[PDB]
Amino acid sequence: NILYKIPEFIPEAKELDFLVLLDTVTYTNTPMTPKGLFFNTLNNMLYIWG
Amino acid sequence: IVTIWVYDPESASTEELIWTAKKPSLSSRVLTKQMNTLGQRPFIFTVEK
Repeated sequence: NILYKIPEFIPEAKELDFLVLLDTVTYTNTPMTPKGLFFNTLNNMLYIWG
Repeated sequence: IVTIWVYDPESASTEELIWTAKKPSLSSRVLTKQMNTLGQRPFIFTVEK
């Protein structure tokens, strides 16, 4: 089953530290390059980095 | 029967601010399920008894 579709461009956050990635956001022009992912099973955390 | 969700007054829809809504908006739904994952549940407490 599909879990997520990583966006092509990273979003913009002028003064925000956390951005809950909804379906209505504004993108920049720099491309997004995902490199890996990490799962923590003690607290059920998922991290995607790149 | 009362139905409860969580909403943020800065990123809410126009209806949820004047108390005329029936269905949660996208921000309210996402915030509600995110706070449900962290273990938040509401309960109603009567005051006189």
